Amino acid sequence: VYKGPASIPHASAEVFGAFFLATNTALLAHMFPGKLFGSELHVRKWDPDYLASCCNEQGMRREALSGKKPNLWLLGGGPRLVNDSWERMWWNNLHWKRWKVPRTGPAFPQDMYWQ
Amino acid sequence: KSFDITSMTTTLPFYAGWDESLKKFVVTNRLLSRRDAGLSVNNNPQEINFTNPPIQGLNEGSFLYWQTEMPFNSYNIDQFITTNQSFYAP
Amino acid sequence: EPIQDELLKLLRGGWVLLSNLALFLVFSSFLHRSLNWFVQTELLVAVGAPQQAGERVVGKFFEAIEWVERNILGWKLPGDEEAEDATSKVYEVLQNYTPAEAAYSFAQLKYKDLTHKERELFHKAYALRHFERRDGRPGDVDAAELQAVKDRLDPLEADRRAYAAAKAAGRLDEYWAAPGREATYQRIVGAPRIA
Amino acid sequence: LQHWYYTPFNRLLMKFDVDAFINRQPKSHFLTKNEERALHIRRFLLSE
Amino acid sequence: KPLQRYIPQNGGFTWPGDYLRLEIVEMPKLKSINIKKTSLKQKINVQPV
Amino acid sequence: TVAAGAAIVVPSGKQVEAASLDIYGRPPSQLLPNERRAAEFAAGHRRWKGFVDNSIYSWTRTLPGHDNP
Amino acid sequence: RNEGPMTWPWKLMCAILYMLPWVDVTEKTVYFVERFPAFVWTEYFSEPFEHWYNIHEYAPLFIFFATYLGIVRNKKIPHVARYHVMMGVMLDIVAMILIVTEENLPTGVLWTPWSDLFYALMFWFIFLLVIYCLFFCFLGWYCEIPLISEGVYLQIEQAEQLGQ
Amino acid sequence: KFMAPGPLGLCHAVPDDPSLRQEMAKVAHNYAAIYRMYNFDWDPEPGTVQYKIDQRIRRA
Amino acid sequence: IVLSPYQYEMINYQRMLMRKNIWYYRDRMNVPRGPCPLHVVKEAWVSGIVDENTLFWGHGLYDWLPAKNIKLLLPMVRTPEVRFATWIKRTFSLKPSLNRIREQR
Amino acid sequence: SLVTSVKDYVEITHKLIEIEPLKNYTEFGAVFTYFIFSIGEFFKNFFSFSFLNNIWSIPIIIPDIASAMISEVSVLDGYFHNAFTFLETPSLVIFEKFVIGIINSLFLILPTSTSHLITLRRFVMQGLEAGYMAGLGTLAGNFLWLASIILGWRFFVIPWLSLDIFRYLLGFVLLVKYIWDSSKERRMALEDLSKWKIFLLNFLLALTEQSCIYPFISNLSFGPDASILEGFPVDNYPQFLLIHGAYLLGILFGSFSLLQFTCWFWENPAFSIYLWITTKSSLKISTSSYYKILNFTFLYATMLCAIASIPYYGLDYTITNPIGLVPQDRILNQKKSQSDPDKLITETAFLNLNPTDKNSRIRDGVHARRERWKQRLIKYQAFDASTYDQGVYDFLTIEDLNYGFDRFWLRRKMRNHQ
Amino acid sequence: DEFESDEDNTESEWAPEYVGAGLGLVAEDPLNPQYSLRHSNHPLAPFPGEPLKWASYVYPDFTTFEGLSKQSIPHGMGVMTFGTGTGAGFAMSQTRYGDKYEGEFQAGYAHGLGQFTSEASGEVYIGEFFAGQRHGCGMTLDMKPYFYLLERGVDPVEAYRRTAGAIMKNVEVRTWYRG
Ligand SMILES: CCCCCCCCCCCCCCCCCC(=O)OC[C@H](CO[C@@H]1O[C@H](CO)[C@H](O)[C@H](O)[C@H]1O)OC(=O)CCCCCCCCCCCCCCCCC
Ligand SMILES: CCCCCCCCCCCCCCCCCC(=O)OC[C@H](CO[C@@H]1O[C@H](CO)[C@H](O)[C@H](O)[C@H]1O)OC(=O)CCCCCCCCCCCCCCCCC
Repeated sequence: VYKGPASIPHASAEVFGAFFLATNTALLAHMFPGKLFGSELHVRKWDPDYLASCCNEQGMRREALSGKKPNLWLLGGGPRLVNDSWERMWWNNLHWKRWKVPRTGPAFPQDMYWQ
Repeated sequence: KSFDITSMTTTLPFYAGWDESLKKFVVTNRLLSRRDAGLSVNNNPQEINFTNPPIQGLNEGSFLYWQTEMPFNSYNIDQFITTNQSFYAP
Repeated sequence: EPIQDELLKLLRGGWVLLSNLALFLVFSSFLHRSLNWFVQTELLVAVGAPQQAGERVVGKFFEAIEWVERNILGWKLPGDEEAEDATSKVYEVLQNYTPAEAAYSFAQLKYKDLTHKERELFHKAYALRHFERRDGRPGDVDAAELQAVKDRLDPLEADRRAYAAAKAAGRLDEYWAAPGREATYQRIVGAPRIA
Repeated sequence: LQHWYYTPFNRLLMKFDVDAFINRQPKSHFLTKNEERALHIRRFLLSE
Repeated sequence: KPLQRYIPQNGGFTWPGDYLRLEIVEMPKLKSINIKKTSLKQKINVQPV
Repeated sequence: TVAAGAAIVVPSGKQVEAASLDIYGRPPSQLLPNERRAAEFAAGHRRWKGFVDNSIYSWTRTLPGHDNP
Repeated sequence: RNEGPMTWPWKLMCAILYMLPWVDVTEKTVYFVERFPAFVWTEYFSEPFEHWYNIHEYAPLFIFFATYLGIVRNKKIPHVARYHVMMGVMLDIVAMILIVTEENLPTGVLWTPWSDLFYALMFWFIFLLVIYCLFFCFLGWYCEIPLISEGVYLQIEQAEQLGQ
Repeated sequence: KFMAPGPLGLCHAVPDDPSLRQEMAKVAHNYAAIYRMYNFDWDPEPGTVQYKIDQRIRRA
Repeated sequence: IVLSPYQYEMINYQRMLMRKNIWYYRDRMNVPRGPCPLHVVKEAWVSGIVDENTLFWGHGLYDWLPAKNIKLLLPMVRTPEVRFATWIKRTFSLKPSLNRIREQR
Repeated sequence: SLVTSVKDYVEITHKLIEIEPLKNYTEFGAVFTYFIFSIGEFFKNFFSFSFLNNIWSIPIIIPDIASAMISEVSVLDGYFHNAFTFLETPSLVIFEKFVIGIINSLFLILPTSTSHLITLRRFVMQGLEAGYMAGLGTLAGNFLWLASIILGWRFFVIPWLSLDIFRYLLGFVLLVKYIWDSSKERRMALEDLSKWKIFLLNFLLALTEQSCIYPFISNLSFGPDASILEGFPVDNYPQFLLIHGAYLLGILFGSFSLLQFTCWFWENPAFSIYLWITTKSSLKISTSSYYKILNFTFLYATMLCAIASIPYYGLDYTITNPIGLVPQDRILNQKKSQSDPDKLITETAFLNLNPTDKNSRIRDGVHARRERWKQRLIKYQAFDASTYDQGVYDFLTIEDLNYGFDRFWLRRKMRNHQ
Repeated sequence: DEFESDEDNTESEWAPEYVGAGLGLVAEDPLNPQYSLRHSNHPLAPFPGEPLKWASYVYPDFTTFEGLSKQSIPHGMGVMTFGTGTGAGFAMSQTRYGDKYEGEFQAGYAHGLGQFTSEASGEVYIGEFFAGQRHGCGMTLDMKPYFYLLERGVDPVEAYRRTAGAIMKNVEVRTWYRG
């Protein structure tokens, strides 16, 4: 009947029950797209590349209408000042762009197969 | 009837930028020539020629590093393995 | 209840969780790394030589002792000269043990017009560099004679680069007043240059 | 056992899911065996 | 055998255009003077060039 | 340890000019950023080797030659 | 009765004793990782733990007897560390119950994909319990599992007077 | 947005450069040549190529 | 339509082969457009950027084909939410804009 | 990053061959010297603002025809060539953009995401003012993010989007702290600091990436666009400013009107449905156990919103990408000491494994697990768990690894009696 | 014993068929000639295990390949641009930096129909290739005056008007045996 000193925090059983049911339901919702009352479960609203391309579009359009030469802002970072390779000079933006397909996801199969 | 069965189209993607002769913000499909893309950059009026992005030669250490990544290999290194040399001169 | 107290209590909880998880991962990494040594010691026991495994364990202790003697104190520990000569680096093997015929420069295969001097210049620039040769100092290749050889082969690309340089500056009629440019315009395009 | 693995009582849930899935396509996309043979024949005669 | 794939790779411990040239190779180093010879710990198994 | 090591390692301006002028042909503040760090590292490594040679290795070499295996 | 908090060496020992049920269910990992490749690292993490828990046939019974007779009943050890040790023992018993269940399946069910679903659910349930308890062990807190933790509290307060 | 291949591209304005419209006409011609190899008429009109092909199939 | 068990197993096998596909399409300038997992294809379909006549490529094909002629692509795309949102976008956004751009020019 | 610092160190040691050669790469004095120098410069740059003085932007200059791809330029029957070049170019349009902003703001506030669930929980379990501040938090955060995208403020948007894993961790920390607070069912009245807490929570959740339930309906927009974040064609600078300002004001007006309608609904119509459930329904439930299961349902839904992205990404993208690696990096396959074919880095040796790779558990002397599903393929890692377009098949076919009775029959030693 | 008391000889072990371009075969099924390719490594052979993949490769010499691939080898259709080295079975003296081959690829070789283009010399070849080596009927053009005049800042319509007649008069149509 003795639980503990009550100065050490106790997590309730409802926290584990919610955790257990939520993990199982998340797995089931990922396996069956189209059956969540006709819908599916996404993990984001907008692609970061899509948002950055829209913001660059509006930024260079506003720069051009103000009478200046427009600038493109690069995800990851700008160039390094080196002289040995093109890939070392532009490494940060190249590193952002090389990660495109796993950033988009998902890492699980997109369609259901019955074994 | 025409000589061509299918139409030949330019198949280049588009991008936006500054024109410097029209002095205008422009959508275009004019990309830099493949005869000098990757060899040089111009981030100032002065020009940087890069020192090692295309490999222009090969020894045994760098061949061992890039053995499965090259599009070709020559007889000059493959003389010294007898099965490879038999593939070159059967 | 204040924001500062909540942020500090969150920071302390995150720090203690991350530090204990890192300690568990470091122990698990050691347990993954060292498995082959324990397996070989156990196999040495199980083959029928129980006394030789204790030699392996005390040899690990004596190796730690030898490391402490060699690195901190700096003593000689004789026999180290025979151990130092057993191994070598890649560039030292290139300097000392490889023939010159096992290296090429992509341009001795591309251009048949090359002489022996341009061939060895390309060899020293691109095949075996100054750190891969015995009597090699930096700055062996001139890079101005190399540019002259690279302009002798394929001269029209050099002419194109000279045009682009003259157009970037204001020396365009100084480009056209060179002694061969109007003649090569006449040769390539069958009409004289009107402009 | 390979024949028993594909008996209908063992595949029943699969038969539900595919029946949902294939019914998301337009009805005119379903073809008879004679129709798909005829379309294959027309494809190579059009190449000739 | 599983056959090997000929895809160019990226990354590494070096910037591109270079290889690992302090990597250790089991291959001996001969001094210029030998006297009271014994043996070599690491031998030269393929002696002719 | 970090500050105590950094007292040994971190060089002054004269070492950086000294390490630049022999490795490279040029005086400092005329270099690329990546080739300044090479001169700084060479100066710090020289300081480390000099400290180890004159302050740790001057009195630990009394030759107690034993303890082989 | 020690009412102090956990410190780091008790946390490390409890993490290893929590690795024991993962070792007892790690055969069935392939039936879950095939569907969800992001957890593929769980195929390879427990390999030296599998080696060291099987050095002798009598090793885990020795571990259970040693922990129960030397940690749980010893009142000088803080109560939350004994709680986590008994939680590891209970999770091990739950995994052994699942193993007993899978060895008595009928032969008709065993030759269907229902056995594959059963294997994946075995691994996933034990993995979820282990990850939850390890999180609250690294924090240093009590975590209450339904239908399990009350028996843990009763067993601690029973093992304590297991002397008079 | 005129470059979009779906219904959103049809409701947007093509610029008035003549060479660009020449290029778009050529691309559409190649796409129609790809389309005709996979999609066929149920009841082809007499005087067309598919009618001739179907007459030969029935004769065979 | 009454499907045979042979057809059921063939559909299941094709679904197994196509689970991990990344798609690409061409625009009106014959330029290939970005990496398209299935949810990106659904977003492009709902927005009206692509339709059933757009040229696509994925694994299993040698060349670019219209989407209706690629097997099982349209059943993968046409979720009930996708069909409802495509109808909403076609009826109340694109057709009034098409009539407006026909009258204005 | 860490990998870039390692590359710079290796470049330095390769440079030092011609002056003072090292014994090896991991010599202790050189490694210690470089570690002190690099951590000193890291702290010097961290006391500075490295996101403030660095270069993030470049100008784009179009090559003229002489410098372009010359072999792609063709002349079509004279007078035409295929090197294309085109420019991007009353008060009714201002009112039109205002109305489109109001309709798109109606599209914004559909209850499909994580923040709407928190707002609904504050409306039910707590009072009207708690739900009002939560809704105001989502409104303010959404407006700031949307206005930053529309007006083109890249100095905020692109550096913030570059820190992706930090954004994911911030969302996790906020949701876990909220779940722990909500599981304790604490109940004061309402104070100003506690009013600002819930506003700050929903405001900060608007800046992260959160889960959705009806994403194709929720991303619909009125007009020819894929979203509500795309600009409009304009002819000069004041037309740009007025058109986009009118669209932003329409978004703001519609959002505030919907917030007022939500408050009005939650004052008086809610009690009619509440008494219809609690007195007119034939079901027999107390008023102190209905709230218990309501609290549990809210906890379960927000825990699902916190968990759902964990199977979505692999550990390569979440772990090795912030270290500084690229996909299929060369150091994940680098072996140590030529004659030894084992990987140098055992901490990432699980990444990118083929089914024909050998399994290390079959080494002699190892008392590993029993793996009866692999007993007829014991030398290999005989399963396929591959990702996006990286599948490789060599004498273990796709059908044997993951199809049907071939896969089922290869694993038959799992189902022997023993 | 079927498994241990029998071994295959080196001259009698099964190998995939060589079919070349795949034309002129006897069809087991007259309506489907592709079914006769099933025992070979032809790019249109039905069901070759792993799928054909879209490959984009940059090599260390900056040769690039783009197109279809089989087990990472260029073996269907695509475009190869040449860096400092060589590729597609071409000899080392044939290519320069920035040259291009477009067309059919089998087993890493240029094989079938295609086009070779060089910006540096102006040579264009359209026609047949066998194992990377210019075999069969072909057409050769010299586009050097047009390229030369484009590099010196002449707009393309004026350049074509200056050079088109001399380019058209020098077209060569020939048969090639092996290069
Ligand atoms: C610049 C150098 C590049 C180095 C890159 C380092 C990558 C660092 C990854 C570190 C994470 C790995 C932890 C170390 C694992 C220890 C055990 C190990 O070595 O196993 C080694 C095993 C690999 O196992 C090996 O596999 C081989 C297969 O070819 C053989 O079988 C070998 O026998 C076997 O040893 O790896 C693991 O199982 C990796 C599991 C890692 C996942 C642990 C989950 C915890 C993730 C961290 C939690 C973060 C929480 C949030 C924190 C917020 C802060 C961001
Ligand atoms: C942005 C600032 C962040 C801090 C910067 C930290 C970077 C520290 C630099 C350390 C450099 C370590 C030497 C790397 C040698 C690699 C050379 C190579 O070829 O490898 C090749 C060598 C193997 O190569 C062989 O090794 C043998 C040793 O038995 C030989 O002696 C020779 O080294 C060589 O032949 O690989 C390694 O030894 C494995 C190293 C892989 C891990 C790299 C080091 C990662 C450690 C960094 C952790 C510190 C994190 C602190 C973070 C603080 C910031 C919060």
